[PDB]
Amino acid sequence: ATSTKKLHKEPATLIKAIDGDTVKLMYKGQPMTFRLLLVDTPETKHPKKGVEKYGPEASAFTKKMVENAKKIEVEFDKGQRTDKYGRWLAYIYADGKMVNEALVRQGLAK
Repeated sequence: ATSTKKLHKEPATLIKAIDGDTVKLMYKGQPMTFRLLLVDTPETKHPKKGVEKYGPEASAFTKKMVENAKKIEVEFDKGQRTDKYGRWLAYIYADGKMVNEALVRQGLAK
């Protein structure tokens, strides 16, 4: 049923986050917005609430780590069913560590 395609690693500099999920990404000189997949909930497992209760981790931290690190690679597939050029899947991370992997590991420092 579910076909697992080979997702390659592509470098893209995230300029700024919008609503935590939909974020802009400078893709090989040509920026594209992206809609992450990791959808979880605050204090619960991973249901519906990609934007956990932290505050900046989304709009303030997302692009922040991208401006602090010179390595922003997105684990996005090269066959993501996008609408136009802004709803691409990905796991933007700076210096190896993903924005979500930043402080969401201990409980997003507020």
